[PDB]
Amino acid sequence: MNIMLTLLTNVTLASLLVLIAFWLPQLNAYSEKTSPYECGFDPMGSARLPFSMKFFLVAITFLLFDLEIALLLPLPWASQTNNLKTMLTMALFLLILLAASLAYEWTQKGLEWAE
Amino acid sequence: PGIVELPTLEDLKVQEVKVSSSVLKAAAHHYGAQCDKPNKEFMLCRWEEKDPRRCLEEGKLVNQCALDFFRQIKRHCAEPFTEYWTCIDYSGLQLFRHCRKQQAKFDECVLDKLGWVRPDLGELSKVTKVKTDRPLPENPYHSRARPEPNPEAEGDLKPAKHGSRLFFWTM
Amino acid sequence: AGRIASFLKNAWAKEPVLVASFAIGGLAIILPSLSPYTNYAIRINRATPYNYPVPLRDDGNMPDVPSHPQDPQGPSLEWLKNL
Amino acid sequence: PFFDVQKRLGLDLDRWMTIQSAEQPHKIPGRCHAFEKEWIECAHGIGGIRAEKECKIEFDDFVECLLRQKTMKRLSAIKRQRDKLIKEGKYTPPPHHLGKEDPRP
Amino acid sequence: MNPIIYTTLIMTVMSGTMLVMISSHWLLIWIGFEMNLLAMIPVLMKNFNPRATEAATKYFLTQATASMMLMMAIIINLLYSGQWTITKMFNPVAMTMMTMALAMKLGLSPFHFWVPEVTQGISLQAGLLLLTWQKLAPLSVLCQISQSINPNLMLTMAMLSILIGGWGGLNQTQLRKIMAYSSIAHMGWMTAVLPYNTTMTILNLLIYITMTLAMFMLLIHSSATTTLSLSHTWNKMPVITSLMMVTLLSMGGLPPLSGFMPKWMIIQEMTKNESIIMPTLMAMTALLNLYFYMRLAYSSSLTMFPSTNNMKMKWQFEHTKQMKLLPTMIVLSTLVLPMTPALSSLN
Amino acid sequence: MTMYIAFILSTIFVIGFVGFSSKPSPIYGGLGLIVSGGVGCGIVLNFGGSFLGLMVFLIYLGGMLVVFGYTTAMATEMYPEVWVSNKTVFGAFVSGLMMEFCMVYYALKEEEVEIIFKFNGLGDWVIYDTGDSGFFSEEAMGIAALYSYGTWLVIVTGWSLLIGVVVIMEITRGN
Amino acid sequence: LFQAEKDRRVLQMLRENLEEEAIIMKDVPDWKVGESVFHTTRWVTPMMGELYGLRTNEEILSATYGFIWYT
Amino acid sequence: MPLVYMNIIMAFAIALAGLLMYRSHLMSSLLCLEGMMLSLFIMSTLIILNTHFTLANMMPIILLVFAACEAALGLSLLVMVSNTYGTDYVQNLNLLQC
Amino acid sequence: TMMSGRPGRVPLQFLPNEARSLPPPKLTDPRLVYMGFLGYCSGLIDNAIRRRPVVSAGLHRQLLYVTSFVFFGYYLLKRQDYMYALRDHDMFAYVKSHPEDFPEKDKKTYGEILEEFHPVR
Ligand SMILES: CCCCCCCCCCCCCCCCCC(=O)OC[C@H](COP(=O)([O-])OCC(O)COP(=O)([O-])OC[C@@H](COC(=O)CCCCCCCCCCCCCCCCC)OC(=O)CCCCCCCCCCCCCCCCC)OC(=O)CCCCCCCCCCCCCCCCC
Ligand SMILES: CCCCCCCCCCCCCCCCC[C@@H](O)O[C@H](CO[C@H](O)CCCCCCCCCCCCCCC)COP(=O)(O)OCC[N+](C)(C)C
Ligand SMILES: CCCCCCCCCCCCCCCCC[C@@H](O)O[C@H](CO[C@H](O)CCCCCCCCCCCCCCC)COP(=O)(O)OCC[N+](C)(C)C
Ligand SMILES: CCCCCCCCCCCCCCCCC[C@@H](O)O[C@H](CO[C@H](O)CCCCCCCCCCCCCCC)COP(=O)(O)OCC[N+](C)(C)C
Ligand SMILES: CCCCCCCC/C=C\CCCCCCCC(=O)O[C@H](COC(=O)CCCCCCC/C=C/CCCCCCCC)COP(=O)(O)OCCN
Repeated sequence: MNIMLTLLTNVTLASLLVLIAFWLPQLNAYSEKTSPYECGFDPMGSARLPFSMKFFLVAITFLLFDLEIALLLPLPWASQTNNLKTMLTMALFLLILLAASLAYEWTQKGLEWAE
Repeated sequence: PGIVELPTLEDLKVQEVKVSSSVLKAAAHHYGAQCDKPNKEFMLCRWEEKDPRRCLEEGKLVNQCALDFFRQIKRHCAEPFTEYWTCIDYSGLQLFRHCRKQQAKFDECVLDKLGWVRPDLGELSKVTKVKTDRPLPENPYHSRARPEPNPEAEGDLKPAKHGSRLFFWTM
Repeated sequence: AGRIASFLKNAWAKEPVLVASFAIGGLAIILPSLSPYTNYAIRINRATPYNYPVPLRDDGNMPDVPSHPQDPQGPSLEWLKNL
Repeated sequence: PFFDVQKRLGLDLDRWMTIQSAEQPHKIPGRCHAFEKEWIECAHGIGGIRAEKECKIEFDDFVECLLRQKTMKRLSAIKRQRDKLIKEGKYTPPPHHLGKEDPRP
Repeated sequence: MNPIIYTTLIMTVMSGTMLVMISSHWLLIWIGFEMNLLAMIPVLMKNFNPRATEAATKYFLTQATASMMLMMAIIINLLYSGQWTITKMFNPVAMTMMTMALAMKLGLSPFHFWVPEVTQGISLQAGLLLLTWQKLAPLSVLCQISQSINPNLMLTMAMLSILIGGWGGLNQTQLRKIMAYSSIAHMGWMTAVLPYNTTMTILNLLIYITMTLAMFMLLIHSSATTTLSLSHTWNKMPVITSLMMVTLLSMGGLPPLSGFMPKWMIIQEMTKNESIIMPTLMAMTALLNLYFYMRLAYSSSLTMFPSTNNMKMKWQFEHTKQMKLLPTMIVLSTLVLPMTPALSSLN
Repeated sequence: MTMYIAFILSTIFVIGFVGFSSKPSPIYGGLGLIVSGGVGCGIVLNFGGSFLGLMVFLIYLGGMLVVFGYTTAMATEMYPEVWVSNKTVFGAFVSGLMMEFCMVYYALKEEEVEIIFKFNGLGDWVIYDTGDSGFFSEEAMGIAALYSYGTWLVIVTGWSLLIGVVVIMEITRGN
Repeated sequence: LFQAEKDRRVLQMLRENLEEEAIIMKDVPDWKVGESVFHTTRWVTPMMGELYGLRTNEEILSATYGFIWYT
Repeated sequence: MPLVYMNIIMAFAIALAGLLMYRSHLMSSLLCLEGMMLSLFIMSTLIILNTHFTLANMMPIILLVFAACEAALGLSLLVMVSNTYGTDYVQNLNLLQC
Repeated sequence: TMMSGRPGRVPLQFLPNEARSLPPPKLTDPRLVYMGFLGYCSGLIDNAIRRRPVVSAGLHRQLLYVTSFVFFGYYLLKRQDYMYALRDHDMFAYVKSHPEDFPEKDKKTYGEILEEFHPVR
């Protein structure tokens, strides 16, 4: 309830700021002023053309490493279990495999960007 | 299928313990030390019947014993207890840690006036025995009669008559 | 045992971060099995009363079950107060 | 097809999680624990074919606890009749159903 | 690919299948399927080319959609009964969703389209794996829940699979597509008897796997992927072509060969029920599979096609690495009909 | 029928699914799925699953960042399509919207079966539990039990993650 | 003490609902007042739709989203 | 059954149809797959939250983990397809026609 | 299906303890001889595929083929016989325990039954 009111207040304040910024000043837009910005001249191609991604392999690994966070965040609560020896074995197992996966991608030159 | 039987309102009338949660938390340790027997009888009733309708008298006894406990506190010293529960009421988590002096004064009063000893750590959490005349319920789950199982596999194994008996095979 | 010294020397000269990481991870793996305080941690976890202790029906054959919380029977937490 | 390695070795690889009445942490019970245990007990050992017809009552109670179709329909019927009667104007609900009651601890 | 990584991937595929077979929990069976797919995708792409990438992509999309449907069926079954155990499948809508999910994992018609394309786009080793080992887990799950299976839907899909496999196989010149269509028809034969007797399903599965292993191993021994490349084999390995012809006859289902036994048992089991029309249609449709098997046998063993001059150089070299169990698979794929009553050790 | 908050959140969930279901460019499909993830987080917050909602929101935010990178790299065109820039996309969008509105109307007005069985509505507050117990939270204890009860799940999941890293390496190797 | 008070409060709300629906539904010809929807006769915990069903929307929301929204 | 369950199931059906229908870019199909994961997660969480089953609170976590595994697999395949053809168009994946 | 679930059955036994109360198949059983023939055929096909003298190339490996097939066949036959014995045992017990479903009908002689006659002409 209060978080909804807070979010609404923040979004409304930002929107009113945009509205003020767009309706208070004197607008004079003509074709040359709104043209795309290159440093001095006109662009050759488009900004919508494909832009090659040299770290594409690290990005996919980020998805798999991100989900290893969902497995480790309940660890503060798991420390309150009675049988700590099986919990600590499983928590360390979950991090050794995460370390071994990082080591594997490192040694196979997976962490290097495409040249 | 069937009518749910509910108690009448006059069966649900008792004198209420109308002190706030801070007063209750300030009193909790001594209250558990003194009012243990009715509370344990009520909770044994509660986990043995699995029905709020079958343990109303035990709950009324719980209320009565708690009211007498608070009456004793009110009769012998109310000032140190008021200070203690004012502490407890101020903090948002009702932490015991935030005044041990007022708790000390309350403990001294209840010890040198009523002879009450505050329970130590690990005592109120013990599982205790309770002696009741209430008969153990025969079937609290209201279970039906379980269906009769398949009888058994009895006898000695003998070779199949004329073997497999599949089409032309003779074994 | 002689070449491993030179291997560790080279690693410490070139990759101190990896050496530190492996030493810390190995210590974290092995030390808990050699500690006498992990049993204390387990028993502390076991002594936290999250749930209500349901009383037992008295049948007359329970010499080790208390009749009252302040009775001498039952578990003791004096080891925790001094810990 | 199904190789029951767990039953052979007594392992419990995944049986701990199959039913609501099986050893939850901190003894937290399911919403329909009693219905499920009644159905399982009645159902146990008679086989699947016999169980559907014979224990149909326990399973029906368990499903009613899980999804609460009958209770919702009964409550909706009572509410609709009450709405019709107050639109007709001959019911005048008591103060304790309009937030004007005396609460109890 | 590194041999260690390849072995790890193959063992991960096998461990996913075993996890599907040994699990009593629906979530664990789903995890087994997902692990199987995850390790299976690279194996199809072991030899890299655009066709292998296409096959991997199509297989991934089909299996991912099937996994979606399977998880949705599991969740609906949980909603209508708080049960996680693989059993009678208390809800019928969830049961229909599960049946279509598993059928599309298997390749049963009308979901059969992915199989010919994926088999053609990969090598013969990956095709062997796909057409033999990847059928065990869905069939195991289908066997476990055959009591709640709907006869009208399953039998419709089985008859459709038999018809479509028979018809599509007639048009094919490539060997991998022929094997895929025969796989679809055999899948239909397996799933037709599933609501009646799962022992017959397992028997047909074992016989089909033996014949398929023999046929792929023969096609790998003689490195042939088309009809005319196999037409050359008689000039280098006549014994291989003769064994292939006998294996093809067995695949067709003509007695006294091993292939005849599974259909014979399925027909008997269906006629123990009323079920008279459908086995008749199934046999008359398996005639098509026999026809294109015979076309292959004509092109490869019963006639001698023209050869090339460079075969004289191949005449001087031996087959370097010999696959083990090829002799055993051929014998089990042809001369096992007299041991038919031994199917009682399957229930 | 009490402030309709769960209803509104679920309706926005379906609207976002229709938005990205239309396939009116990856950049806007990612926006739609982000909105759906946020409103789903809210939906499961309203039922007491705060940890699960927050975590799924976080996971999908990361995934959508990766998808945005990949869309600018390999799934872009000269004129990316928005929901009103193409007849097929707009038609699918409005069809999904009208289907959602139609099923909502035929559910609120009448209790008639759509696919599985007819529902009631009545506000999803009716089916709650009255549960007065616990100084902990049930969801957090259940999730934390992944290390004490779910050893087998941890083993299979960790193996799958390591295998997935190896698999992406092998697939994108190339050659 | 809290357990006893909760039992009494729930039972009183259920009795009030019983009397109220007995008055409301007595016009209906074949309505069994107080009929259970379960075959079993053991006690079944209420659903909050059976307790706060006849009450105001403020109380319904305080019972449903009261603790969740209190931050 | 509540009405929020209708909304979640309709979301799943919409995502399934969106996946089934293919336009041009492969990326959009992977978006539909991930949406189907999102809907399955929400449905599982709601059912699991409603009936107090404590031990199944972890299965949505595993569901998300294997969802990420599928997403990574699809992204790797899309990388390779785009490298082969320069676009992620499904029209190019037609070599196995013949 | 039918035999998958039965009371008192060990999952992966392949040969329960109650199977030892059955007569073992003779070593000269014709099915065992056929299994040995299958082993011999496998050995001959192995010789022919590898381009070796089919009848005489490897005697030790052919012997291993034959004995392996016989060895597997013996236990296969034991399990086959055990399962058929279980089938007959269960069927007889079910017939005995349900008399009203399997009643012994009255014995009629062909002098009393009236069969219609169809001439051939
Ligand atoms: C029911 C009753 C029993 C019947 C059971 C079934 C039949 C018997 C078992 C079948 C399996 C056994 C053998 C299979 C492997 C053999 C392969 C082979 O090529 O053999 C070559 C080999 C001769 O080669 P070699 O001496 O090394 O040097 C010449 C070069 O190798 C020459 O090499 P190459 O490169 O010049 O060869 C080229 C040739 C090579 O092509 C072939 O040879 C065809 C291979 C046969 C296919 C087998 C597939 C699996 C078996 C299925 C049988 C189906 C039966 C059901 C009815 C349907 C018929 C298909 O290919 C062609 O020229 C194209 C011709 C296309 C014709 C298409 C028809 C072929 C399929 C017909 C199969 C029917 C069964 C034949 C059985 C015997 C065949 C050798 O033949 C033999 O010497 C073995 C014959 C049997 C030996 C038994 C002798 C034991 C001791 C005798 C005494 C008995 C007991 C003593 C005690 C008594 C007290 C005193
Ligand atoms: C930061 C968060 C808190 C903010 C709290 C205060 C909120 C401030 C409200 C936001 C607007 C402030 C902008 C300041 C100047 C107003 C600009 C605009 O809104 O007014 C006119 C908008 O009016 C329309 O243009 C023409 C008016 C005809 C329509 C009638 C108004 C609709 C209501 C019906 C009549 C009632 C009149 C008021 C009596 C109640 C100008 O429009 P336009 O010329 O394009 O743009 C040029 C603006 N310049 C000149 C300043 C550069
Ligand atoms: C028998 C032949 C096996 C051959 C196949 C091997 C392949 C699988 C690998 C090993 C089998 C895993 C079985 C483990 C099942 C877990 C259950 C059992 O082991 O007990 C657990 C014992 O815990 C141990 O930690 C088991 C795990 C130790 C093994 C570490 C993982 C290494 C496995 C290798 C595969 C992983 C892939 C990556 C390689 C590093 C928990 O005991 P406990 O806590 O009292 O009881 C909990 C129930 N409570 C709540 C009522 C108390
Ligand atoms: C052409 C024929 C193809 C044959 C295929 C390969 C032949 C060799 C088979 C390999 C033998 C080892 C397998 C198992 C040995 C020990 C393991 C033991 O535990 O298995 C038990 C029993 O062993 C196997 O189940 C039976 C294997 C017997 C295979 C031979 C039968 C072939 C069919 C008839 C064709 C004639 C073949 C003649 C020989 C070539 C399992 O019991 P259960 O857990 O309860 O079964 C669960 C699944 N069920 C109930 C649905 C069946
Ligand atoms: C038993 C503990 C297990 C868990 C603890 C570890 C947790 C986290 C640590 C592991 C994370 C991943 C490991 C990454 C492996 C990297 C392998 C590699 O190839 O790195 C080498 C660099 O490192 C090496 O040379 C190989 C290993 C070097 C040392 C690594 C550790 C060796 C052992 C150290 C400690 C031994 C045991 C503890 C005793 C300490 C002494 C007191 C290549 O360098 P680049 O950056 O690619 O080159 C770019 C610059 N031109």
